Amino acid sequence: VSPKTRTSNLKNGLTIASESNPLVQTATVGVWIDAGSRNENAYNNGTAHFFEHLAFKGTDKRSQHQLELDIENMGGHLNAYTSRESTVYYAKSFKDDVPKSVEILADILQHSKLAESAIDREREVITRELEEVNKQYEEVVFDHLHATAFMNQPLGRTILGPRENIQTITNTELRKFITENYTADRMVLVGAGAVDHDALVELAEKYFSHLPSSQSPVPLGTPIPNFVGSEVRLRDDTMPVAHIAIAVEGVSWTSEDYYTALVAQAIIGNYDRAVGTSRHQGSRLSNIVSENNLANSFQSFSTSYSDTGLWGIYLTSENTTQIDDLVHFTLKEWNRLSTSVSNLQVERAKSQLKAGLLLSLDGTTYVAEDIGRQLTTLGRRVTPAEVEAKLEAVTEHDVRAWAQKTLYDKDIALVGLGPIEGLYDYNRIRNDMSMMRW
Amino acid sequence: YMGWWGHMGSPPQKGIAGYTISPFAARPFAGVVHAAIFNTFRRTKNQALFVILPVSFFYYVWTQASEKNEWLYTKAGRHELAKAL
Repeated sequence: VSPKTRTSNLKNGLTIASESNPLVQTATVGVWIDAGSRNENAYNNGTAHFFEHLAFKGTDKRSQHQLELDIENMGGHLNAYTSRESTVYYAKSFKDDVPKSVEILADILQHSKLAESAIDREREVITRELEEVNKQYEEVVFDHLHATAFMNQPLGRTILGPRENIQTITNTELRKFITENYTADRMVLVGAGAVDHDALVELAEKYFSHLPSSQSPVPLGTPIPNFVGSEVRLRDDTMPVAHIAIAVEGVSWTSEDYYTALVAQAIIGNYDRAVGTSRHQGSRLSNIVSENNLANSFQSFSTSYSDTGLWGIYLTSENTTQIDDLVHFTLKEWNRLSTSVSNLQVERAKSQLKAGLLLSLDGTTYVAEDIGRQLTTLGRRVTPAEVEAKLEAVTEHDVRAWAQKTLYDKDIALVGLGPIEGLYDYNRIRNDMSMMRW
Repeated sequence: YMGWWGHMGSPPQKGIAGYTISPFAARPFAGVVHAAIFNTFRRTKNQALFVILPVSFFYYVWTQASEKNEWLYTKAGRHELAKAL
């Protein structure tokens, strides 16, 4: 039984949430923001990502060089990432270096220079990032998957944004973005590891007290996405490995089917030929794939957003003449979530998840990420007891009912990259989303 | 000259992105009226001569032959028939 997550508020509406661990000597503190690329329009798409670069380019007090020195002197590091709905800025340090790190974070968020000289310098760095993500095949596949599934909608935009916007982002629009979105009621200061809650709340009162509140304070994790069945093919015969993602519209964070979708995802599970245990996994798809050498790997996912999600699978394969078999058998395993799953598969997957959801949290950064994600998507940290109860309530009837409305005979979003000549047209893939025998 | 799925015999393909949407998401008869009128008119106009010229020529030839044959087997065509045989 893990220590309780303590939670306090400030007057502006900033949440402070902490989980102490007197067994470790380091602490991760940071700011989880309920804002990301989704909050941009088509004209300033890329702003959120751009700001993340400029946040470390110098403040009203410390210059870029001074900033570097300050963090180096603390001894730990700083890290940041921007997604579609969430921005994070955190600092891993020693126990007694926590007040320094909170001070640095408050400074880069509230009092960043955004000087025209630095904007112009980063404009080239970010331009180069456009031509180097091309190598990260999984990211390419998932960015195209969002682009097609949420065609011409805010969730369909990339985080980097288009080349055109990168050349036209001004300090004005940067300042406007962070003034509108980085408000206290959308921010959570999170501490995990060697932190005292009462100390963290004092530091928050010292550094984050002059944060603007938004005009209309909605609860944390408050959002209409219209999924498009569609495909993107990025054929490249020179690549040896095909990368394929297939997804349907999934579930949001607060869906009533949230846990049912996770259990269904665990029944299919993951596979990797490089891991020794993977040939012995219980998953039917895993057995088909390993026995027939159909793939190098597959990973089931159930990605959630505030008002929608994507549920599906990501496959990698060198077997270019049996891509048809791989996709065929994958979708036939999905069909069985509607037609055949019983207490056998469901209880097994629940057993695996009950542990998995706790296992994931194995260091201070993981714990801080968990607190921050849950507070910014649900508005609370869900205790392991509540999670154990919600998982226990998932029955085989629930999985079958969920699959029959979410998977069975539904439109998919499909992305293929690489030697995908063997991937059949949309209709033949989508026809595998039902069984004529049932 | 043809292989099979996965090795069809295409030169290597690279740089082309293809996109499409589900049949359930699309209107199958989108733009049908415009197509039925304007597209068909364009397609027909561009092929019309290749049909009209041979058809009109062979119909003319036939019409002349059939009319002569009819006339040769009347009373008036007696003499011309005698020469023709």
